[PDB]
Amino acid sequence: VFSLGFLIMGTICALMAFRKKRDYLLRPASMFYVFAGLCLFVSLEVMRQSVKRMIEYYYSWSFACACAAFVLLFLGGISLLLFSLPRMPQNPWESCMDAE
Amino acid sequence: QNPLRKACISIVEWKPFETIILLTIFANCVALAVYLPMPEDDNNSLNLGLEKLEYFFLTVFSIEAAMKIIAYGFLFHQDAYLRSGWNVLDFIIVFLGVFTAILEQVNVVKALRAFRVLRPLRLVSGVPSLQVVLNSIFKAMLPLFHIALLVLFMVIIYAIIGLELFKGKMHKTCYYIGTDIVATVENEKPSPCARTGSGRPCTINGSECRGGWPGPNHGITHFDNFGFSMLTVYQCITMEGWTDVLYWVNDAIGNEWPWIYFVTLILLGSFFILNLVLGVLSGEFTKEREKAKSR
Amino acid sequence: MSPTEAPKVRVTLFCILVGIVLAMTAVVSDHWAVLSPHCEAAHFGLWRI
Amino acid sequence: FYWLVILIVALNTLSIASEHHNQPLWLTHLQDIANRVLLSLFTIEMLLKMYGLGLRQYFMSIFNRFDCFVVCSGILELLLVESGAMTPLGISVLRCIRLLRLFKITKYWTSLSNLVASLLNSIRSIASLLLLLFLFIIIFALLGMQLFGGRYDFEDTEVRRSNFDNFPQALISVFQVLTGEDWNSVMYNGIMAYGGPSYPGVLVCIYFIILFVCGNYILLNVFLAIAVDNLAEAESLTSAVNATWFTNFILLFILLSSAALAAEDPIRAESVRNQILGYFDIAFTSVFTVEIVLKMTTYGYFNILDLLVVAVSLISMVVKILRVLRVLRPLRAINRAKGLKHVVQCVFVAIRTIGNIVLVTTLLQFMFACIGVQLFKGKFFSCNDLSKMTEEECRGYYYVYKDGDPTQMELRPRQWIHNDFHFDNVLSAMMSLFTVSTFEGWPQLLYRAIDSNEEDMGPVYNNRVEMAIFFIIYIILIAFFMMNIFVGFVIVTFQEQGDKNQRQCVQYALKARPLRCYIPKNPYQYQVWYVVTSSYFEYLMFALIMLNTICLGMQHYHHISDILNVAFTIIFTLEMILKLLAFKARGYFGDPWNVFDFLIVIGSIIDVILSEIDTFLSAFFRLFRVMRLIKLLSRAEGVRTLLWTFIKSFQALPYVALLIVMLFFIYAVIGMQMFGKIALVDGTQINRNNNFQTFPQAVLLLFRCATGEAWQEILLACSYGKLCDPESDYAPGEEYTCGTNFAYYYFISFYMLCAFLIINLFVAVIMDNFDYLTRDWSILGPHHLDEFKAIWAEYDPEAKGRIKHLDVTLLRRIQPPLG
Amino acid sequence: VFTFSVGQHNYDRGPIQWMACENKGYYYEIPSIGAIRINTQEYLDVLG
Ligand SMILES: CCCCCCCCCCCCCCCCCC(=O)OC[C@H](COP(=O)([O-])OCC[N+](C)(C)C)OC(=O)CCCCCCCCCCCCCCCCC
Ligand SMILES: CCCCCCCCCCCCCCCCCC(=O)OC[C@H](COP(=O)(O)OCCN)OC(=O)CCCCCCCCCCCCCCCCC
Ligand SMILES: CCCCCCCCCCCCCCCCCC(=O)OC[C@H](COP(=O)(O)OCCN)OC(=O)CCCCCCCCCCCCCCCCC
Ligand SMILES: CCCCCCCCCCCCCCCCCC(=O)OC[C@H](COP(=O)(O)OCCN)OC(=O)CCCCCCCCCCCCCCCCC
Ligand SMILES: COC(=O)C1=C(C)NC(C)=C([N+](=O)[O-])[C@@H]1c1ccccc1C(F)(F)F
Ligand SMILES: [Ca+2]
Repeated sequence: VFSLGFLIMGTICALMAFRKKRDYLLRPASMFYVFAGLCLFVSLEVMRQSVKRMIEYYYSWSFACACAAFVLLFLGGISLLLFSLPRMPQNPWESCMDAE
Repeated sequence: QNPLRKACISIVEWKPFETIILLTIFANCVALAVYLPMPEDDNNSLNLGLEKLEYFFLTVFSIEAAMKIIAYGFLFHQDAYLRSGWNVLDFIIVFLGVFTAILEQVNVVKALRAFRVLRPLRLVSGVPSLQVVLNSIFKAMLPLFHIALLVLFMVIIYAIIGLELFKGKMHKTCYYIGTDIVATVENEKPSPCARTGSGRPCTINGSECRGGWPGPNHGITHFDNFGFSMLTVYQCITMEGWTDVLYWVNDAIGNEWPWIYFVTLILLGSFFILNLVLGVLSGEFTKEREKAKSR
Repeated sequence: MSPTEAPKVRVTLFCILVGIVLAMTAVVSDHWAVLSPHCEAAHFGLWRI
Repeated sequence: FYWLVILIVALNTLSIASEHHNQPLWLTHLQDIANRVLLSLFTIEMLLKMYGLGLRQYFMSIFNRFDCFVVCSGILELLLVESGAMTPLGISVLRCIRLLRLFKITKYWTSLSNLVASLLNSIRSIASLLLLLFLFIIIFALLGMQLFGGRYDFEDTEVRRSNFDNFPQALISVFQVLTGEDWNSVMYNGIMAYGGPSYPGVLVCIYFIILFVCGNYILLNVFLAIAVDNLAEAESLTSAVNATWFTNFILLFILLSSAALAAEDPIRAESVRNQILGYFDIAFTSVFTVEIVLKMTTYGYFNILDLLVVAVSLISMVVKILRVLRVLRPLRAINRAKGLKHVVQCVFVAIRTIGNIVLVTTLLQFMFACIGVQLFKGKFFSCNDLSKMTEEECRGYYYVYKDGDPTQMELRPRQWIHNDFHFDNVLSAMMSLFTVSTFEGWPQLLYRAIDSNEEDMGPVYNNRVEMAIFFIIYIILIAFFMMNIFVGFVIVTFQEQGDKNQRQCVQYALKARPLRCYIPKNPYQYQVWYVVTSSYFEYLMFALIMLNTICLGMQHYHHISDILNVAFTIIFTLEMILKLLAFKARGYFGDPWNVFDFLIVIGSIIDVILSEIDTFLSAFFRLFRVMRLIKLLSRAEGVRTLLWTFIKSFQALPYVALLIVMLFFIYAVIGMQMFGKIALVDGTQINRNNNFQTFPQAVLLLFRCATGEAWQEILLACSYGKLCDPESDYAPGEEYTCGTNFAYYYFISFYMLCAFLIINLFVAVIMDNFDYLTRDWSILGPHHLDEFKAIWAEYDPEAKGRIKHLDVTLLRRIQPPLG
Repeated sequence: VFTFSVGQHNYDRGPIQWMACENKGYYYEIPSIGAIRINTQEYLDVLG
């Protein structure tokens, strides 16, 4: 439930940022997606110990679904961040937190 | 300061007293090195002689101080002597010397004999060349400040991370059943264990995983509080036996996650910081050379 | 538009959208665990089995 | 004569470098009469060239000043054995002088004589800064004789050879702790000598923390103020299909064939993963077998590389070399990767530079190998139990006592065991010296050499304590000196492909652009902005962070550790919302440090929520409260500068790190194939934690050997004697057949390469920033111009171009170096 | 006088051998636990 909540909150900022030249709003939303993934991950953790606290077993369809979803969200949020954050300066006159 | 009332000893101060004090300190060093430390308070004849030789080396270094403290001012008269850089170090040596050799003759402890190992430093005050060299390697570390301040906080951050994650985990091991003899094999150092977990389970025949074991290296390598976590992190940073800590954490809590902690501690802490230090020093050697070649 | 309507932002948000759809579909689906002490194969979910 | 003389010296070298242990008698004869003829041949050399180049020009030049000493000693040593020279140890050093005669002749070459005018002057000018380093070691030897001298009185039977019992031993121990090798074992002996891991006992960690930190720092001003001064002046004196749609996809199809090569199963010869990977095998062969035609029928060194890669992959649809020769799939990347060609070429032409100093170290290491054979040949045998001293006595069984208890014993067959890194022939001596040079397990060899008794006899505790010098001079030359002028070589060489100030200043002032500041209207929140950026508030939040850290450390093993986290989480989230009430959420995320704090406040919230949900009815979310103290870094402007200067340069030279990654990949796959069927037995070095079964385990093992963990014990853990894994497919009774002697080539090569690349990688990153390091902060620099930008943006909050004329007052907010 | 020099150390052993040889006795060395049995029963050769 918490992960879905983060997905909804991140989608809010993601939609309301393509318009009005509110570009900066890609910075919060991104991390929301990140956190989304993270929570799904710990769900896996929980599920893992569950399948061990009970015999043969098998992770078949939605465990790979969740693993992939978490990895997608995680890498995608970190990449959205590093694509929104301006740049590693790379020149003594270049500088973060600058004009345009 | 005062007139030439007592200062009838500064006459010799400029004689070849270089050799007479250099050789005296050199013989003091040699007499410090032939001493042979015996356990549990034994002794031998020779050691009992090299103490009857310490009042001969603690007299010369005291009269060659009372010969200079009355040949310059009341003590210094301008903050000269004790504010002279090195002559105060010699004075502190002759201060602790007689202080400790007198405090020992009062309760007729031995830890006070450990300030006796500074007397070799009066050799660096002896010659001037070593004075200017020891003043270079102290000036080459004015630039190494920020790197040390960046290492002191990486060690502090990794100590706290390991204190969060691996605190109190390496405390069970494979004992023999119903016994206090830890079970190992020929070349295996006693590593942690796990009963009903992800760590490694006991495979020696008659062995059980049980708690109440102090820790891996006789109780020294573990993240049980901040001091010990700092100690073990600093030991992994110097890249000595970091794989032992990794393998013990693996054997305790599981195989898949812990490497992130150590592989990253060795990349950042060791390789990156060493790179920084090499860069900052050569960038200071080449600068001083480009300035001193211009002479 | 340089950090908003350049290509790399759009492809990355497509990645995000696939992640979102996989996440919204991997929650209510009871498709990731089984058990049989051993023909009684149980099947897990997130709420009920 | 310039080549007959070297034929002579080569015959003498080969006569000295064939003395092994238990040589045939005819080899002894061949040697004892092959030096005699060359001694009688070097006798006339100081009589003929005393006649051709005059007579008095034999002494005014340093070169041939000793060739008379060669024979003066030769004759002297030729008539001493047959008079009184007993003590084969003393006779063994008589043959050492012989080695010296070979050295003078070998040295001739311009490259091998131009450097002693620099190397010898390096040592001889800086032999005073060596004195302070020797005095450091002499003070710490005495301090160790005080603290731990005679306190190793442990009532067990474990041998602790590195103690502080007398002066030579304390000197050895302090030296070993300086080189870093196993200093932790010495520390544990020191901590157990005192109480234990209790309060007063652990405080003797300090002796080993100051001796290793302050002692390895004088070794940076000693052996590396030589190769920055006395190697820079030496060279200064010598001065006097063409689309992005297909090629950029076929490149991407090498990164898939390679990852399919990685995740294989070396144990089970036929698995589902191997059955599944066998289809990607044919796919990734076929594509490149049908992509050579498009690139060679349309066209006329690098593509033959690809064709060989695909040929070996086709003949694989003994034969086992076919699967090792296919691992050079990641090397056709240099074919299409243009960005990586220019770094591999610098690596190729960085080698013409090191052939003059890399050949002087191998000859220096070959000189020491023959001395080592003269000293320690045959002396490194032993018995299981140290009471029997010859091979005729070391037969039968004997008792060992577990825990050192005379009532708990076990029978063991006793055997005459030879050491693993011995000194019998010069190849074995060279291997041993190699492992000593990398500092690994050198005290084990030292003590095996201090106890060396006689030619076929076992060790005698503390017999020859002066044999330490052999190991301590070697280490001082090779590992500490040549390994430092070689790095100085690389550094001053990169100094050439890498005035100034006016240039950089005029480029700064021309390219730079002023800043944003997000200053608000609407005084209601201007009030809150006035405090947010007050020094009071900033210098309060740092205090709160320090107190949070101190609360985080106070915890220990065996609640308050949670409520205080709730409190600090609240205090920080309130500062975040209180700053959003000021920067309008638009000027807030404009600052990266603010995004980073916003990333931590959420993590802390989730942390506390997960804790309380667990208690109401994720062990890694706890790292968010810890990372809070990393944002102490927005203020340490010096440290942040120093971090950015190097991150910008690691983000600029990634193609060199790609070399290291490819090296690890190739070697991990090769090793996964070669020694991957060995059994995981505990008590060895191929065990559950360090093995070659899977790909991550192999890469972790390689990373362990790069750091210089006991890589020679891993080397010995796989060499044709090794019990095979049970799940492997192998003939019955063919158990002790896993492992290969290829190991000796595998590890020795890897180490060298990986020691090379890393050094390369260090100096690039260093030289890339050589402006920042070699900089004066007193005359000028980009910091002054950055401060000018600061005072500008103070008056022009938003950029919006440039500002009005007067408010010309700023010359009062300007430092004198600028105005 | 039978003198036994026990352990593995560096202290001088001249005087102890002299004590053993000057007094019609014998001199034994015990470096480990394995040497104990054979070196503590071997004085019955001197006594005989
Ligand atoms: C001032 C300058 C800056 C200097 C410092 C800069 C670097 C900061 C330090 C980063 C720390 C590295 C992360 C910690 C590694 C975690 C170890 C671990 O999880 O094992 C023990 C624990 C083992 O505990 P456990 O709970 O599994 O054990 C019991 C078993 N169960 C779970 C069944 C109960 O691992 C975990 O708790 C599971 C979570 C692991 C996942 C963590 C990976 C991501 C962590 C952050 C990502 C950042 C990558 C590294 C840093 C990047 C910097 C380049
Ligand atoms: C240029 C740089 C030079 C500066 C010099 C720096 C050198 C110093 C580095 C060495 C620091 C190592 C400190 C080692 C001691 C740590 C405290 C300790 O040992 O105690 C652990 C204690 C265990 O408690 P326990 O004994 O189990 O309790 C039962 C009692 N019957 O449990 C505790 O209570 C420990 C609690 C202490 C936690 C403190 C955490 C420190 C973090 C502060 C970060 C800021 C650092 C300072 C800022 C400086 C800014 C410039
Ligand atoms: C800064 C200047 C200096 C820079 C120096 C440059 C050096 C860079 C190279 C560093 C190499 C570090 C490699 C460390 C990663 C090793 C992974 C590992 O050790 O995990 C072990 C664990 C074992 O799992 P398993 O195989 O299942 O064993 C149990 C029974 N199944 O495995 C697991 O269970 C979890 C699996 C997760 C592992 C993911 C990554 C595996 C591949 C390694 C990544 C590296 C890229 C591969 C090749 C290049 C490596 C450099
Ligand atoms: C040139 C100088 C070089 C700088 C290095 C010198 C730094 C000085 C170190 C300061 C240490 C002071 C310790 C403060 C007293 C601690 C009180 C104590 O008794 O704690 C012991 C602690 C565990 O507590 P314990 O008492 O054993 O609990 C069980 C029941 N008592 O067990 C302990 O181990 C406490 C001590 C921990 C030691 C920490 C070691 C790591 C820190 C050093 C790494 C810093 C590297 C700097 C690199 C800079 C680069 C140039
Ligand atoms: C690269 O690194 C490596 O590997 C090494 C090691 C450590 N070891 C040895 C022995 C050697 N060798 O022999 O050669 C090497 C060296 C050392 C020093 C200096 C120089 C050098 C060179 F390489 F260049 F050669
Ligand atoms: Ca090591």
